[PDB]
Amino acid sequence: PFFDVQKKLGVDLDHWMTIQSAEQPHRIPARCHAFEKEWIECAHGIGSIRAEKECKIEFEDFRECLLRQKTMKRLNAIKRQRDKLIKEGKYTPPPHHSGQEDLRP
Amino acid sequence: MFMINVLTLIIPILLAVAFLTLVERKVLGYMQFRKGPNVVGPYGLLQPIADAIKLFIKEPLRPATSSISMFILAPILALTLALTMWIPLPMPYPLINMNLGVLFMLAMSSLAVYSILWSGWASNSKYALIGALRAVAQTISYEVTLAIILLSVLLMNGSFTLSTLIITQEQVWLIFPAWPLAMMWFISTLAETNRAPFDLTEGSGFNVEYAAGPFALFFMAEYANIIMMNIFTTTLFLGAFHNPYMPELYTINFTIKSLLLSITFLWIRASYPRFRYDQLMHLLWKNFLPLTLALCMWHVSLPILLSSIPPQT
Amino acid sequence: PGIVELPSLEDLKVQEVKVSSSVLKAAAHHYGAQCDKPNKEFMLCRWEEKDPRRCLEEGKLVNQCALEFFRQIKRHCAEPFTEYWTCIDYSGLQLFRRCRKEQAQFDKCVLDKL
Amino acid sequence: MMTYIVFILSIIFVMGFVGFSSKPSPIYGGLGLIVSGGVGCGIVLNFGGSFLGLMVFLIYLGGMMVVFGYTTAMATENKVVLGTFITGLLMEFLMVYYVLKDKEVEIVFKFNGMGDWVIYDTGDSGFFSEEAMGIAALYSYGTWLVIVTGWSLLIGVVVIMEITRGN
Amino acid sequence: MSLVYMNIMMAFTVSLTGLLMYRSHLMSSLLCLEGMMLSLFILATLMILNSHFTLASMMPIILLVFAACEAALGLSLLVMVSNTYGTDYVQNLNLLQC
Amino acid sequence: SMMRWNRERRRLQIEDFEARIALMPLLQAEKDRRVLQMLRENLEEEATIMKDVPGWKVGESVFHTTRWVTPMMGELYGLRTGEEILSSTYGFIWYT
Amino acid sequence: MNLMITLLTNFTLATLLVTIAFWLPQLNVYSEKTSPDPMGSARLPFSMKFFLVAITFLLFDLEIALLLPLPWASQTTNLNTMLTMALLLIFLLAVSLAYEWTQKGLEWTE
Amino acid sequence: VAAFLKNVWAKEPVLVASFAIAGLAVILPTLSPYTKYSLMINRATPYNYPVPLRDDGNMPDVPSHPQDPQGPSLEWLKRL
Amino acid sequence: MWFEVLPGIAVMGVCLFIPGMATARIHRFSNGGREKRVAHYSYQWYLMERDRRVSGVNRYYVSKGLENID
Amino acid sequence: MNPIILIIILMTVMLGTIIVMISTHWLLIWIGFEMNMLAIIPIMMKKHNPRATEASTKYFLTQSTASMLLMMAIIINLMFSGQWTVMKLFNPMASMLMTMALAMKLGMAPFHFWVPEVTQGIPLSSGLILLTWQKLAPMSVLYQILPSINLDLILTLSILSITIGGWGGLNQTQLRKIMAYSSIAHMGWMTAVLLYNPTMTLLNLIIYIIMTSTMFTLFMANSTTTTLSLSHTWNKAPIMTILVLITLLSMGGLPPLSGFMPKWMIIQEMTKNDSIILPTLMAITALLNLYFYMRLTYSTALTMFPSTNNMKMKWQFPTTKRMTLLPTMTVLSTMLLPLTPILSILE
Ligand SMILES: CCCCCCCCCCCCCCCCCC(=O)OC[C@H](COP(=O)([O-])OCC[N+](C)(C)C)OC(=O)CCCCCCCCCCCCCCCCC
Ligand SMILES: CCCCCCCCCCCCCCCCCC(=O)OC[C@H](COP(=O)(O)OCCN)OC(=O)CCCCCCCCCCCCCCCCC
Ligand SMILES: CCCCCCCCCCCCCCCCCC(=O)OC[C@H](COP(=O)(O)OCCN)OC(=O)CCCCCCCCCCCCCCCCC
Ligand SMILES: CCCCCCCCCCCCCCCCCC(=O)OC[C@H](COP(=O)(O)OCCN)OC(=O)CCCCCCCCCCCCCCCCC
Ligand SMILES: CCCCCCCCCCCCCCCCCC(=O)OC[C@H](COP(=O)(O)OCCN)OC(=O)CCCCCCCCCCCCCCCCC
Repeated sequence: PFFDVQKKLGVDLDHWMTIQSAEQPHRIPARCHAFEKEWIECAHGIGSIRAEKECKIEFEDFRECLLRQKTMKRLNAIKRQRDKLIKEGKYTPPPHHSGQEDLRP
Repeated sequence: MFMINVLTLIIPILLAVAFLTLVERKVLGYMQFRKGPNVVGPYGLLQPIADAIKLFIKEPLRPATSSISMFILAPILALTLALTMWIPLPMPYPLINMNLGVLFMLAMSSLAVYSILWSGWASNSKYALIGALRAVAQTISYEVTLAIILLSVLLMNGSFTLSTLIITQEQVWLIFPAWPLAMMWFISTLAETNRAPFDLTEGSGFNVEYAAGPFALFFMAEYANIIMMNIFTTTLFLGAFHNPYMPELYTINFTIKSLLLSITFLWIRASYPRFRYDQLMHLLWKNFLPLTLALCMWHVSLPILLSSIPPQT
Repeated sequence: PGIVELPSLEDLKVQEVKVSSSVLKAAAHHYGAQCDKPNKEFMLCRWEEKDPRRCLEEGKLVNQCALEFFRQIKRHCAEPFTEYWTCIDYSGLQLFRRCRKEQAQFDKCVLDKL
Repeated sequence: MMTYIVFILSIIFVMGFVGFSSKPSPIYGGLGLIVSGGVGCGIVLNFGGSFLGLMVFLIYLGGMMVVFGYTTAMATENKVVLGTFITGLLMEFLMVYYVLKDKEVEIVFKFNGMGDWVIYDTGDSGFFSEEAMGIAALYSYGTWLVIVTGWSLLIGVVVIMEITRGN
Repeated sequence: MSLVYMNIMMAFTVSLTGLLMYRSHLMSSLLCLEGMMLSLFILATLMILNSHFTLASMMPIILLVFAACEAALGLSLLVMVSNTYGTDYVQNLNLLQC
Repeated sequence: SMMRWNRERRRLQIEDFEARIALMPLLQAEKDRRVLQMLRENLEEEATIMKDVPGWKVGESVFHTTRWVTPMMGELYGLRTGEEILSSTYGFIWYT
Repeated sequence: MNLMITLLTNFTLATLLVTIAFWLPQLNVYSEKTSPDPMGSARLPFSMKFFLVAITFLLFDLEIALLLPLPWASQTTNLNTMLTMALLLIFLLAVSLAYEWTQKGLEWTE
Repeated sequence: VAAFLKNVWAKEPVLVASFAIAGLAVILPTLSPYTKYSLMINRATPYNYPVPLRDDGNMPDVPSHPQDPQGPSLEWLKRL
Repeated sequence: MWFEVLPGIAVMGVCLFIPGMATARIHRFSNGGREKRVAHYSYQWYLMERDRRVSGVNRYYVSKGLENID
Repeated sequence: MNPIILIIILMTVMLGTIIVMISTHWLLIWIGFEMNMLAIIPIMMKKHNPRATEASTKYFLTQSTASMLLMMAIIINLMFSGQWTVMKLFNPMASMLMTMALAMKLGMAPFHFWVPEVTQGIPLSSGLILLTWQKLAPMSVLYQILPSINLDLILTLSILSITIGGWGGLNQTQLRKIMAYSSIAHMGWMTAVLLYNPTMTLLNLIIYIIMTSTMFTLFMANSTTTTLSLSHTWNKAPIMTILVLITLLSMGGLPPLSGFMPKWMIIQEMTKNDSIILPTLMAITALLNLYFYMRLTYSTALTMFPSTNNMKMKWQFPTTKRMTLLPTMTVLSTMLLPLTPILSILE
C-alpha cells in the first residue's frame, strides 16, 4: 500500500528532505554530495536488484564517504607506525609537524 | 586575564545584590512616609553587612530532609543560574559573546524552576510542597509569554545575538514600535521572579525550611535574577548610545536606565495588593496570552508589509 | 586502489598576500572592480574542473594580480589607505559604517591619482 | 584528553543513563535524567549545533522534564539499584578499557578508537550557520511537515482535554 | 564508525533494558522512554550536523515535539491510573487477565 | 523609524557580502594551496615513515574514483601536534 | 572554552558558598533540643488542576518550539509560503487556547 | 454589527484588541504596496558566490565586469 | 529627605558599572588597543585564523598592512 | 465524548494511517505512527472506566517502545545510507530493528502479549478499529521494505505468532480475546507469505479485515462479550447465531468458505518456492483455531442453551442499532471463494 499520491496529484510533500543531493537552502552542499549524486544517477530506474550488484562500486565509495572507516583505519596504521618509530627513537618529526614553521597563507 | 574578567563580573554582581536590599528598604521606606535604615552605618550603608553576618552565625534550623541531595543542590542550582545569566549580556561588550545569547538566557531562566521544585520537595511539609507547586506553575506559566514576546521582539532584531540588539536601536528605542510587548514583558518578568504584586510565597514559602544561611543564598539568587531581568529589559527595550571608542558612555547610560527600572520594581511592590492565584492565572491565560499571540502575528506580518526585514548578520 | 597525484611544493610556491583581514576588507571593493578577470577565470575554472589541482596556474595569476593591486596602491595612496584600514581594524565586527569619512578620503585619493 | 572531550561527555552520558535506568525512584530518576540531558546537550554543542542544544535546554529540560518532576513530586509523596548500577558501570568501563587498548571495537557495528574530531570538514560556511539555515527552511520548504506537526499538537490539546476530564 | 555513536547507542540500549524490566513505578517507565528519546535526539543531531545535510536540521526539532507530546499523553495516562489506584504501581494493573 | 533603519541595515549587509564576494577568489586560492601543501607534506612524511610495513601503498586513495575528494580534518591534521588540532577542530565552536 | 571555565567558576563559587553556609554555623555549639503545618498528618491530596496547567504549559511550549526559528525564517526567498505557515502556526496556537477556553479547560486556574 | 461590537468592547476589550490586531496581521500584507519589495530585497542579498558563466558568444544581457551597464542592478534599493 | 537613598543607589551603580568598564578595558588591552574580534560566523573565523597565520607571531590582532607586501 | 470531536479524532486516526501509506520519507512514516497512536488513545477511553485506562496504558507503552525502536532503525539507516527514502534498508541491523518495531506494532509474537488485554479492556467498536484499521499501516511499511527483511527473522516471527495465537484461543470464553488470538494467528499468516508473494499478504489483509469487521459488527449488534452471552442470542435473534456460525467457521479457514481462500493461496505460493514443510506446520497449527471455532459454534448456533424469562420482553424490541454494512460484510466473508482470482486486482 505505497499509494503514490504525490506522483498522482503532482504535489511534492516530502521528496525534498529525502536525499542529500536535493535543492538545499542557499545551495549548501552536503559533504557527500558528489558520491550520492553518482550513486543515485547510477541506480536510477535499473531497480534495486540490479542496483545492489551493478552500482556496488559507487555505493562503496559513498558509504566510505559517509562513515570514513577505511580512512580512519589508514590514519591509525600510519600514526601507530609513527608513534612506534618515535618510541624506538628511530624517527624525528619535521619542523612542519611540530609547530615552529609559520603556516602558509 | 580572562579569569580576572569572570571575577570582576561575579563579585560586583553579588555586591549589587547586597546593596539592592539597602536600596529596597530605603526606597520602600520613603514611599511609606518613613525612613529606611540609617543607624547601622553612615546613611545606612552598613546594613547588609551587619545583616549578612547576622544570618551566617544564626543557629541552623536543622530539618530532617526527605532528600539530602536535593536540599544541597537547590541553592547551588539557584546561584549558578543566577550568575550564569549575566555572561551573554552586552553591556557594552559581553563576557561570553555568543550567537544565541537571547535563547541562552531564555533556556537558562527556564531551567531555574528546578531550584523551586527541589527546594519544595525536600521539605517534609506537604503545605510547603503545595506552595512550591503553585510557584512552579506560576513561573512556567509566564515563561510562555516571555518566549513569545521575546520572539516577537527579535523579529525586529534579525537574529538571537544580544550584541546586535544594540545596533538595532541606534535610531530609536525599541519601546516605541513595541510598547504593548514591552509592558506585557515587564509584567511577565515581574511575575517570573515571584515578585510583588505576584508574590504568593508570603501569603507558605518553598525555602522557609532551610536555615538562615541557605535562605540568604536563595535570597541573593532571587535578587540577582531581579537585577538581571531589569538589565535584560534595559538592553532589549531601552538600548542606549554606544560609541565604540568610549564604551563607558553606554555603560553609564544602561546603568542609569537599569537602576531606574529596578527602582520601578521596588515602586510597584509598594503600590498594589497581591493577586490571588486564580487572578494571575486569569491575567496570563486569558488576558496576556491572546494579545501576545495577536502581536506575534502582527510582528511576523509587519516587516513583510513595511519591506523592513532586518539583516540576519 | 589508486595513487593520488599531489603536485609538488615547488609547484605550490608563490608569493603570498601577507596582509590582514581588515586590510583585504578595506580594499575589497576596489579589488573586485580592478582584479575582476583573473579572479573570475579562476573561480570559473574552480567550479568547472571541480579540482584544485587543475586550477593552480589560475590561482597563481590571482595571487599575482592581487599583489599588483597592492603595489599600485602602495605607490600612490599608502597614507589614506592606512588611515582607512586602521579604522576598519579597530572595530569588532569590522563595520564599514563606522568608517565613512576615511572611506571618502581613500576613495577620493584613489579616484584622483589612479 | 581535550581532543576526547565529546568522548568524555559521551561516557558521562552513558554513566547517567545507567544511573537512573536502575530506577531507585521516579524522583532520582528524573534527577539523573536532568544531568544526562545537560551532558548530552554538551555533546550536541561540541559539534556546532548550538540551536539544537538550546532546544534541549529550552524544551526538553525546560518544559518536559519540569512537567515530569511536577507530576512526580505530587503523585508519589535498594539492593538491585546498586547492583544494576555497578553491573552497567562494569560493562561500560570494560568497553572503555577495550577501546583504550585496541583503538577498535565491535559491539554490533565496527567502531573507531580515535578521537571523534577526525570526522569533520575544514571549510567555512560564509555568513550563516548551516544548521540555522536548515531550521529556517522549516517554513519555506516544510509546508507538509509543519501542517502535520501543528495538526498533531492541536489534536494533542484535544486528546489531553478529553482523557484528563475523567467523564 | 564513530565511537561517540557507539556510546549514544549504548545509552539507548541501557534505557531500553531499563524500560524492559519494570520495578514498581510507571513514571520510571516513562523516564526510561524519554531517555530513549533523548538518545535518539543526540544521535540524529550528531549525524545530521556531521554530514552537513542542511534540510534535516529541522528533523530533530520535529522528533522532540512529537515525542514530547507523546510524553504528555503518557503523563495524562499515568494521572488517570493514579486517580484509580493512588500510586503509579504496575502491579495494580492486573484486571485484564480475565 | 524601524522601517528606515532596517532598510539601511540591509543595504549595509549587502555591502559587506559584496566585500566578502570580492575577496573570495584570493581566499579560495590560498585555501587550495593550504590543503595541497598539507597533503603533500603528509604524503612525504608517509613515504619516510611507511617503509618497514609490507604491502603498503603510499598515497593509496581509499576511493575507487579519480575525482578530487574534499580532504578530511584527519587527512590534513593527521600527523600534526595536538594544540594545532584543537585550535583547528574546536576553535570556531569554543570561541567565546 | 571560555564558557566552560565561566560555568565551572560560577558552579564552584556557588558550591563553595553552599558548603560554607551549611558548615560555618555548625561550628557553633549552642545546645540540643526536642523539636516535636496546617495539615497535621494527612496524605497529600492530588490536585487535578495543577496537572492540567502543567500539561497546558507543555503543549504551548511545544507550539513555541515550532515558532522559534521565525527570526531566521524571515530571511527566505519564499516569503509567501513562510508567512502563510507562520500565521498558520500562531493561529493553531490560538485555536489550542480557544479550545482550552470554550470546552472548560482553564477552570480554577483561569 | 455595530451593537454587538460595542457590547463586546464594553465587556471584553482585550479579546477585541486581540482579534483586531490579528485581523490586521492577516489581511494587511495582501494590501500593502511594499510586500513586493520584501521579496526583491531578500533575493538581492548575495549569500553565495556569483558563479560566472562561460562566454559561449551570445549572452548580450550578462556583463563582463561588475561596472558594466547590462545586468540586474539595485537602483530601486538605493532610492526606494 | 528623599536624597538619602542616593548613596545606596550610587554604590549599586558603581557595582553595576565595574563589570562593563572592566570587560571593555580587558578586551581592549588583551587585543593591542582594539575590540575583541567578533567571530559569530565561520567566514569571520576564517579571516581571523588567516590573520593569526599571516601575523607571524601567532596573534590574530597583530595586523600587517602594506608594509608586509613589497 | 463530543460527536464533532469524535469525528475530528477519527479523521485524525485515518489521517495518520494515510500519512503512513502515502509518504516517501521515513520521518513522515514515524509521524504517521505518532498521529495514529495519539488520536487512537481517546477512542479506547470512550467509556472512562479503570479497564480502559489500564488498556490504554499498556497500548501506549507498547506502541511507544515500538515507535522509539522505529526511530532508532530510521536513524541507523541514516548512518548507513545518508538518505531518507522509504525503500529497502541498507543495513542488516536496521532491518532487524525495524522488523522488531513493526512486530511490536502488529502485535505479532513474541511481542504479542499486549493484544488480548488491550482488546479486552476497550469497547467493541474501538476493538474493531484496533484489530482492523491499525493493521493497515505497519503492513504497508512491511510491504515497502521487504528487499531488506531477514528471511529467518520474519518466518520465525510468523510461525511463533501462528502457534501462540492458535494454542491460546482454545481456552478462552471471552469473545474479544478470541478475536485477539485470531489477530495474532492471522498476522503470522500474512507475514509468512510476505517475502514470497506480497499480493497474497494484501489478500489475507482484506479477507481478515472483512471477517473481523463482520464479527465485531455482530458483537455490537447483540452486545455480547463472552461465549455464553453470545450463545444466548438464539432466542433474542436466531439469525445472528447463524451469522456467527458461518463467520467463525470462515475465520479458521473451512472449505469452501472465504477464510479458506487466503491460507490456501498462501500454501499455494509457499510451495512454489520449495517450502513444503513450513506451510505444512502452519496448516497443522490452523486446525486448532478451527477447533475452538467449532467449540464456539456448538455453544452458540447448533445447540440452544436455555434462556431466562426476561428474553420475552426483548422479543418485543427489534434492534435499533446502526448495523452498518453487516449483510454486505457477511456475504463477502463467506461466499467469496468462487471469486478467488479476484486477488489479481491487488497486484
Ligand atoms: C519596559 C519599560 C516599562 C514598562 C511599563 C511600566 C509601566 C506599566 C506597569 C505599571 C504597574 C502595573 C502592575 C501590574 C498590573 C497588573 C494588572 C493589569 O494591568 O492587568 C492587565 C489588564 C487585565 O485587565 P483587567 O484585570 O483590568 O480586567 C479584567 C479583564 N477583563 C475585562 C477582560 C475581564 O489588561 C491587559 O491585559 C492589557 C495588557 C496590555 C495591553 C496593551 C494593548 C495595547 C493596544 C493595542 C492596540 C489597541 C487598538 C486595537 C487595534 C486598532 C486598529 C486600528
Ligand atoms: C544539579 C547539577 C548541577 C547544576 C548546576 C550546574 C549546571 C547548570 C548551570 C549551567 C548550565 C550550562 C549550560 C551550558 C550550555 C549553554 C549553551 C551554549 O553553549 O551556548 C553558548 C554557545 C552558543 O552560541 P554560539 O555563538 O552559537 O556558539 C559559538 C560559535 N560562535 O556555545 C558555545 O560557545 C560552545 C561552548 C562549548 C560547549 C559548552 C558545553 C558546556 C558543558 C556541557 C554542559 C554542562 C552542564 C551539564 C549539566 C546541566 C544541568 C543538569
Ligand atoms: C480572523 C482574524 C484572526 C482570528 C484568530 C486569531 C486570534 C488571535 C487572538 C487569540 C485569542 C484566543 C482565544 C479566543 C477565544 C474566543 C472565545 C471566547 O473566549 O469566548 C468567551 C468570551 C466571553 O468571556 P467570559 O468567559 O465571559 O470571560 C470571563 C471573564 N470576563 O467571549 C468573548 O469575549 C467574545 C470574543 C469574540 C468576539 C470578539 C469580536 C471582535 C471583532 C473585532 C473586529 C473584527 C475582526 C475580525 C476577526 C473576528 C474574529 C471573530
Ligand atoms: C563600590 C563601593 C563598595 C563599598 C562597600 C562598603 C560600603 C561602606 C564603606 C564604609 C563606610 C564608612 C564606615 C564607617 C564605620 C564607622 C567608623 C567609626 O568611626 O567607627 C567608630 C568605631 C568605634 O571607635 P572607637 O575609637 O571605639 O570610638 C571612640 C571614639 N571617640 O570603630 C569601629 O567600630 C572599628 C572600626 C570599623 C571600621 C569599619 C569600616 C567599614 C568597613 C567596610 C568594609 C568594606 C570597605 C570598603 C570596600 C570598598 C572600597 C575599597
Ligand atoms: C490493500 C488494502 C488497502 C485498503 C483497503 C481499505 C481498508 C478499509 C478497512 C476498514 C475498516 C473499518 C474499521 C472501522 C472504521 C471506523 C468506523 C467505526 O468504528 O465507527 C465506530 C462508530 C462508533 O459510534 P458511537 O456513537 O461511538 O457508538 C458506539 C456505541 N454507542 O460506529 C459504530 O460503532 C457503528 C457500528 C457499525 C460500523 C460498521 C463499519 C464497517 C466499515 C468497514 C466495512 C468492511 C471493510 C471495508 C471493505 C473491505 C476493504 C478491504
